[PDB]
Amino acid sequence: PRVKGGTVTRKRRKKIVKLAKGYYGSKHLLFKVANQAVMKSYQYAYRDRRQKKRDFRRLWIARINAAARMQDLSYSKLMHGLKLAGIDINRKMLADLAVNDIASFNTLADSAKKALAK
Amino acid sequence: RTTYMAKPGEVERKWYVIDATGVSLGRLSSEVASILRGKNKPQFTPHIDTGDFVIIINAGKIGLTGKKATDKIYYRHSQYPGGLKSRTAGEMRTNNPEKLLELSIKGMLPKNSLGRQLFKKLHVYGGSEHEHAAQKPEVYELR
Amino acid sequence: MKLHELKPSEGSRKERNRVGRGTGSGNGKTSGRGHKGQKARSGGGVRLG
Amino acid sequence: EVTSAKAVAKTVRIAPRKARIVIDLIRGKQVGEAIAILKYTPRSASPIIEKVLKSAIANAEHNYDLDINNLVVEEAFVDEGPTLKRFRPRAQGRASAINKRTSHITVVVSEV
Amino acid sequence: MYAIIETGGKQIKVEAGQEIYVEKLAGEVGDVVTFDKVLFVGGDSAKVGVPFVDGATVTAKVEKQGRAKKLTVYKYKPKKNYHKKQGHRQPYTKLTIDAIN
RNA sequence: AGGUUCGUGGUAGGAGAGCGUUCUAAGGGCGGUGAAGUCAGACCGGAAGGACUGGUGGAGCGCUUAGAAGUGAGAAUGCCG
RNA sequence: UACUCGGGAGUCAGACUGCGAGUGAUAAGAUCCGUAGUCGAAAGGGAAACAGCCCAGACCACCAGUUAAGGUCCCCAAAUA
RNA sequence: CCGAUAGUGAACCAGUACCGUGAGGGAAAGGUGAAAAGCACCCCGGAAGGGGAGUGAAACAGUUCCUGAAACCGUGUGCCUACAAGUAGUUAGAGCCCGUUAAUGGGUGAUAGCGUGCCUUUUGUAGAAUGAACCGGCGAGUUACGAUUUGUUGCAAGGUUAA
Ligand SMILES: [Mg+2]
Ligand SMILES: [Mg+2]
Ligand SMILES: [Mg+2]
Ligand SMILES: [Mg+2]
Ligand SMILES: [Mg+2]
Ligand SMILES: [Mg+2]
Ligand SMILES: [Mg+2]
Ligand SMILES: [Mg+2]
Ligand SMILES: [Mg+2]
Ligand SMILES: [Mg+2]
Ligand SMILES: [Mg+2]
Ligand SMILES: [Mg+2]
Ligand SMILES: [Mg+2]
Ligand SMILES: [Mg+2]
Ligand SMILES: [Mg+2]
Ligand SMILES: [Mg+2]
Ligand SMILES: [Mg+2]
Ligand SMILES: [Mg+2]
Ligand SMILES: [Mg+2]
Ligand SMILES: [Mg+2]
Ligand SMILES: [Mg+2]
Ligand SMILES: [Mg+2]
Ligand SMILES: [Mg+2]
Ligand SMILES: [Mg+2]
Ligand SMILES: [Mg+2]
Ligand SMILES: [Mg+2]
Ligand SMILES: [Mg+2]
Ligand SMILES: [Mg+2]
Ligand SMILES: [Mg+2]
Ligand SMILES: [Mg+2]
Ligand SMILES: [Mg+2]
Ligand SMILES: [Mg+2]
Ligand SMILES: [Mg+2]
Ligand SMILES: [Mg+2]
Ligand SMILES: [Mg+2]
Ligand SMILES: [Mg+2]
Ligand SMILES: [Mg+2]
Ligand SMILES: [Mg+2]
Ligand SMILES: [Mg+2]
Ligand SMILES: [Mg+2]
Ligand SMILES: [Mg+2]
Ligand SMILES: [Mg+2]
Ligand SMILES: [Mg+2]
Ligand SMILES: [Mg+2]
Ligand SMILES: [Mg+2]
Ligand SMILES: [Mg+2]
Ligand SMILES: [Mg+2]
Ligand SMILES: [Mg+2]
Ligand SMILES: [Mg+2]
Ligand SMILES: [Mg+2]
Ligand SMILES: [Mg+2]
Ligand SMILES: [Mg+2]
Ligand SMILES: [Mg+2]
Ligand SMILES: [Mg+2]
Ligand SMILES: [Mg+2]
Ligand SMILES: [Mg+2]
Ligand SMILES: [Mg+2]
Repeated sequence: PRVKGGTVTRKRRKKIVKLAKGYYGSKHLLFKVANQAVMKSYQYAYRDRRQKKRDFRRLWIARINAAARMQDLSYSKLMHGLKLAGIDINRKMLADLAVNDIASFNTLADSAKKALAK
Repeated sequence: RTTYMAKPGEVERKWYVIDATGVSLGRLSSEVASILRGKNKPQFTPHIDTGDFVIIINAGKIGLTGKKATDKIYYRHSQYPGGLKSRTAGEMRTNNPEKLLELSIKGMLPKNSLGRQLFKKLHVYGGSEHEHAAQKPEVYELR
Repeated sequence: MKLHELKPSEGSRKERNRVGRGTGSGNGKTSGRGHKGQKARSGGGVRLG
Repeated sequence: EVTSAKAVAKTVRIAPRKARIVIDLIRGKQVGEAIAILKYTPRSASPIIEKVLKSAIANAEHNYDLDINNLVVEEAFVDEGPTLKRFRPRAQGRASAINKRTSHITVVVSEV
Repeated sequence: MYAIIETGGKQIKVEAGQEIYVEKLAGEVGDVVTFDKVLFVGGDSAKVGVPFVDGATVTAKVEKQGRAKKLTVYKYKPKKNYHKKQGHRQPYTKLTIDAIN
């Protein structure tokens, strides 16, 4: 028995086009071009889930550094004091105090100076 | 999740006066290029302008160690065939001290659309008097 | 026998393998034939001996 | 009740791009002024758009009882129609396609 | 007051009444979950742990056990006829903070 | 059915488990209180994919267990419109 | 892990780098062998960019941590140690 | 077994139209509605074509007339755009506008980081090597008879029929 193609080809192609909504020009209209853009967007999105974790950690470091310099310290010589004193607060929380609740950041920095001296 | 991002106009931008007599050309420019960027504030945000305004006076007394006053050359090309022109750093300091410090700093700033914005934040005067006394700047001591 | 509930003996019937139906099946483009030989052509190969 | 009237001209023998260049003049103007505009524009699509705009006015007052003195033109567009395909004999035994394109013209008038 | 607790391999800054999302935990809806790994307590004072603040705990209550939105992990290598598709839905636990001790 | 240890880049290629399409047999179904088709959505599964609701359409079509294949297209200076 | 028997293949254009030789001029990103690595079939970080060099092998998610080669004045994270 | 690119070249005035001096080659083209009840009549116009009225369950079924996708061409509008160097995206993200199969929702996105299309053939291709104007349909490991090996079933020193 013959099996004529129908309702199956356009169903799969239309699904790919709708995934290319908002692209400039024909990239949101034509299947051949939109297929290459949807494949490429996935490859980008896959490797920015890796870069996103690197990009933020560089942001927290640059904010702890700026706040630490106001107390006659630097990032390299502050993060050594905390480890040598036993405090295990990570960068994300440390940067949060430096912006919102700078009062407590100084209390942590004072303990860092005590560890360095003794 | 929850990481603070600044907004345009949320951070107060100050004015600073920097005296540039005797300091090396590249040692001064390096510190100024981070004041305009905003890298001295915990409110730092990479995609938002959050720096300070800087006024530089005594631009004619800048330092040039070694034989830089004669052996350092600044090139310009006008895109016409054989249109390369050059000036030494020594006579540039004598005649146009404001251009020497702007060229040095402009290469120390990001080369993007926001990097041009920070450039317009810099005023250089070859003498010892500035026209921005209405903004009430402060004296910033270089580290 | 309830012709609506036929179940043949397990392992007595397998499924045909069809080559040249996309690269997800492992037998796509070249269909298990390699690259550009005499054995890779229609009606190729040499005699038995 | 009825606030606007329309008229169309199906399959007029003028290319859509040539008639679309005169429609842009009369969009948003009063019917009294728009009729004069098509009178003094020396294009070939003026006698056709003029004859459609007048028809829309006519049934705007006979069918719906509006005012000829208080009408504007709010909708005016040109659509494509069934093109005719011909040929033109070129040099060295070849032939070249010629498209004789038609158009649909719509004008909508309403009170303001 | 606020506290910094560690849960799910990462730390979160928490406040009484705040409603957070963490990794999957144990317990049906309505159970009271106690966190015993607290690193810092602030507010009108300060209590820094070395590394943990001794005796302090945070009490919460689960509200929903579910999964996040559907991702679609996709990979391919040009000119080599290699593609791979896979969907993902990460489980989570939703909490409301009752009190901080 | 549950544990422990070791693993899970991949072209040619080998092995396995599957989705979907047309038709046939049996069971059991829906449909002029609206079938297939078609258009739009922010739903579901590990993938191929599968539902739901609303508009148009105006008479046929699914589900379960097996069987058989004119069985899935983005490329051939591919054929036709 | 080997070995034996049986079903199914693909491959026989290789490339560069370190070491030992031939031809060449003790030239070639040359040509031809032996030996190890990588690419082919390998993404990630460093060499500005840069298949073959240095570190190192991606099952998926995380706005968590410690390190390798390479680095810490600004572009650009970290010593104007 | 096919269901209008399928099945005869030909479902329709087909070996016809068309091409060739001739032998000869050789197409495209199905569907209103149950019933023509196929739009008396009025208005614009030379006409075509429209707007009401009427028939009909339906006229967005009006003499290529069931359904009517995509390329392609237009009208209106929410967000952005005239100092900017762009495989056109992805990640971070303010502002403005909405309100769903209700869930760590939708549209557009100033600015910042990263980022040289798909296939083929190659030691090696973003490649200045090859193919594709775009959309749609059609388009490539099958069958018969034998050989060998694995799996399942019946019987077993027996097994099995062909015409
Ligand atoms: Mg059929
Ligand atoms: Mg097809
Ligand atoms: Mg967009
Ligand atoms: Mg199989
Ligand atoms: Mg393979
Ligand atoms: Mg292929
Ligand atoms: Mg080939
Ligand atoms: Mg071969
Ligand atoms: Mg000719
Ligand atoms: Mg002639
Ligand atoms: Mg594998
Ligand atoms: Mg196989
Ligand atoms: Mg039935
Ligand atoms: Mg059917
Ligand atoms: Mg429907
Ligand atoms: Mg199904
Ligand atoms: Mg079906
Ligand atoms: Mg086929
Ligand atoms: Mg064509
Ligand atoms: Mg073998
Ligand atoms: Mg040989
Ligand atoms: Mg050889
Ligand atoms: Mg060799
Ligand atoms: Mg050599
Ligand atoms: Mg060589
Ligand atoms: Mg050679
Ligand atoms: Mg290897
Ligand atoms: Mg190869
Ligand atoms: Mg690599
Ligand atoms: Mg690399
Ligand atoms: Mg180099
Ligand atoms: Mg790099
Ligand atoms: Mg490659
Ligand atoms: Mg691995
Ligand atoms: Mg470290
Ligand atoms: Mg830095
Ligand atoms: Mg036919
Ligand atoms: Mg049809
Ligand atoms: Mg004749
Ligand atoms: Mg009929
Ligand atoms: Mg009429
Ligand atoms: Mg008349
Ligand atoms: Mg008439
Ligand atoms: Mg009517
Ligand atoms: Mg009626
Ligand atoms: Mg109807
Ligand atoms: Mg009806
Ligand atoms: Mg019918
Ligand atoms: Mg129709
Ligand atoms: Mg359309
Ligand atoms: Mg602008
Ligand atoms: Mg709804
Ligand atoms: Mg960008
Ligand atoms: Mg070559
Ligand atoms: Mg070729
Ligand atoms: Mg071409
Ligand atoms: Mg095509």
